[PDB]
Amino acid sequence: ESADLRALAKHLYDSYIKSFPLTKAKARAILTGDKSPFVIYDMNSLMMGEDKIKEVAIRIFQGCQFRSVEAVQEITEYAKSIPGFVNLDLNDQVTLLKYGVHEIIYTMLASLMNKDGVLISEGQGFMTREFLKSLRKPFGDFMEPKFEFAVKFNALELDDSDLAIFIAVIILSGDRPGLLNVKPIEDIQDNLLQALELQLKLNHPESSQLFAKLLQKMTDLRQIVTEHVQLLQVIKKHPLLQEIY
Amino acid sequence: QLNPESADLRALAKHLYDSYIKSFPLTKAKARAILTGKTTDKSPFVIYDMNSLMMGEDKSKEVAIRIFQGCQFRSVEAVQEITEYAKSIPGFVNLDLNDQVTLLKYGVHEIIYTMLASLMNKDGVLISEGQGFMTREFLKSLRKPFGDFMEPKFEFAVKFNALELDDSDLAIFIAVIILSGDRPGLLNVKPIEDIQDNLLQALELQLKLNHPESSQLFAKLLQKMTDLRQIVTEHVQLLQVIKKTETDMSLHPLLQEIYKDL
Ligand SMILES: O=C1NC(=O)[C@H](Cc2ccc3cc(OCc4ccccc4F)ccc3c2)S1
Repeated sequence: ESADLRALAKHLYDSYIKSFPLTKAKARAILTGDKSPFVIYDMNSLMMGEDKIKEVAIRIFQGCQFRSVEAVQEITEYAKSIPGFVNLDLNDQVTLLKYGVHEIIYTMLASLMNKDGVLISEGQGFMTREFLKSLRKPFGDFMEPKFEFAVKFNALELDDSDLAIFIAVIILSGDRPGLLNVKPIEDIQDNLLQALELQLKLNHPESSQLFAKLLQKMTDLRQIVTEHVQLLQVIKKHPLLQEIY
Repeated sequence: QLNPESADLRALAKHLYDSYIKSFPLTKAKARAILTGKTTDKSPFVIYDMNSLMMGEDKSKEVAIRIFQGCQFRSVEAVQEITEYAKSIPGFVNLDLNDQVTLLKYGVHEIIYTMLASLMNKDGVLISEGQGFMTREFLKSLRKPFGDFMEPKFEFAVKFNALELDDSDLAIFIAVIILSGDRPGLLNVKPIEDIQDNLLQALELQLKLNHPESSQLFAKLLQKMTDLRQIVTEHVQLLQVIKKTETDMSLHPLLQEIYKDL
């Protein structure tokens, strides 16, 4: 049984590294300790950051949207490496990605976060939590919930090898609305779940029930996504540019 | 065979099942016996329309409000039963009293909807200790803003019920729900996490022993916690609406305190 499961873990890790330029390993090393990021903590510091790397709040949001569009393509490439995924119904592949990317983006953003701020543009920059919190409403409440989640998620001390499998688990979620053929999606998720469980037992033998703790984080994660979507609708209150986004 | 660690986990499972049976008068076992017709003596009266609802009160508001307040009062009762169960969970009553309150505050509705699934099939739900069965379509026919409030619970139940869990499983799962270290405003997280660790280990073993052919049932069960949270959040949203449109509908203060700043 375990031959396939070790193959799956390694394959997903290799694909994860190929698809995502800034890994957690590289992010934690930047956030702790040889070249340091430019820190954006202030309106004046943001201004210099742009010369180095409408109004301030809007342009940060637009910056976030640009990155998110990039991440959607990274995630999609990654998904296509997950054994079985490309053999699913094409509408189902689109549905899984459509409803999965937000969950994945905030999961992976935790890798770039500590309790005080978030790495930006390939780790070249670091924007503080308090500066993001200071932005005028409704932009000030945009990132805070993601920081609160990240603190709780990061306490699990997952590495890139664990996260590669967890992200795959998220993508293969059989409860997405409008799926045509749930069976093979659940069947693949079952195999990914088995692989994640073994990976956490081998990689973190002294962390009791880490597998269970990790799956429980989906509860807060989906809640975060639902609140975020609602805030995106509130924010909706060059034509080609709006099309891209 | 077994070892001392898994032996302790078995005793914990047995203790929790025992307390569950003592705390909850209507078990899944009894609910399924009523629903599936293991019955000449246990058959429910079925409410599927106004007249059958009238006739059923032989075995003082308008109908939608009366039904909605029925759910409220039943919820109030459930909170009592769940609080009694919680006290049996080893370590729970030794926690900081404020954390006891917080865990119940955030846990009780998730437990209520979990256990409500036991009383449900795709066509309706048992009421009045199993003596009645109200149809899903009758519930969906109630006037705005009440016609939609049970649908999310039925959709969840049908998916939840496909896991085919029994009371012995549920007993440990609901303990896991209560002992969550990620509830907002908890003072001392570590003691709570340590208890949950133990409960998770016990649930995992229980599911392995009770459902040996059911692959990754533990994981799939844990994944359903996200569904529960979504039911709670959506219901709160619906209550806000109901309250504004029906300025004459009351909300029991126990429930109102549970929902306050949730
Ligand atoms: O605003 C609220 N806050 C809460 O805590 C409550 C949550 C809630 C909702 C529905 C329920 C249905 C139940 O059985 C079925 C049932 C019972 C009587 C009448 C009709 C029924 F269909 C049992 C408990 C229930 C609890 S209502």
